[PDB]
Amino acid sequence: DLGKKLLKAAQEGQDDEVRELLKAGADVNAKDLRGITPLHVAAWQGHLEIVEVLLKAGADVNAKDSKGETPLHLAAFRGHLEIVEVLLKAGADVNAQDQQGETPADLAALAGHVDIAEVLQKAA
Amino acid sequence: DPCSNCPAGTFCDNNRNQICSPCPPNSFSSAGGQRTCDICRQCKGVFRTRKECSSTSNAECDCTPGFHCLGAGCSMCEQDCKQGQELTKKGCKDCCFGTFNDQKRGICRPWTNCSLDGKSVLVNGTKERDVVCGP
Ligand SMILES: *[C@@H]1O[C@H](CO)[C@@H](O)[C@H](O[C@H]2O[C@@H](C)[C@@H](O)[C@@H](O)[C@@H]2O)[C@H]1NC(C)=O
Repeated sequence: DLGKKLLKAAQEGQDDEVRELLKAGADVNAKDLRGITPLHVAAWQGHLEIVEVLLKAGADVNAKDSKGETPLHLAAFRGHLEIVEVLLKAGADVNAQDQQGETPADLAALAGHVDIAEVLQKAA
Repeated sequence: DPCSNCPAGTFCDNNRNQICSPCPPNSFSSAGGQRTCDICRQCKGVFRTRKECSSTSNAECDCTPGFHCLGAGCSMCEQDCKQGQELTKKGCKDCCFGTFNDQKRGICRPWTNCSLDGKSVLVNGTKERDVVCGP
């Protein structure tokens, strides 16, 4: 129930509600049925503030969803350059594939984020 | 509570006064109540798009002529060989003497031993086709 509340907190973008729920001993790596962690959700919706605090509370940076997508894949696809950069600094797997064998660099290119794709291509 | 109400073709989103948003281009949600939209399979060159991606359903794909799908949902493509060939690492090699392949994919298999069932070779085999057993 604390895990479910933390996913919603991360999704909605409620910085203080995440901090409280983490400090109340919520699982920072709480998957749903689709294998989606708080970090995936925060990465998907561009909540840098929350991405930083989840990582600082020991989030798995290379957590895979049910279809093999990582927080870097989501950040890359959704055009969130600063979150992409922060995840890389936190040791994100830059050449990681999903089920369909596509890197974050591929997803960045797919969504027409060449700027971000270039950042990911320079880093290994 | 506010995400359960989200349909397919859509993801849960409470940042900007909307309850749910539509799946962005080249992504889809096949269930409702999804926190994130899954990414569309892309298919060009060797891969040919059979079903196009929708907001609510993934693209499906086959391989272009001269190739064939391998693995669930055509994960990767493999080169077709001729009949009476198999695909070695060196490439499309013809079948050895006592062995045949009636398909344009897979390994050479040995001819049927008619003796096993008691029968006799009615028609001889070849690289292209198996023995026909008789009496
Ligand atoms: C399979 O190949 C043989 C030559 O490579 C050929 O001689 C066989 O046919 C003949 O066999 C002899 C013993 C005789 O039965 C004759 O009537 C056949 O034509 C061939 N086997 C068959 C069944 O065609």
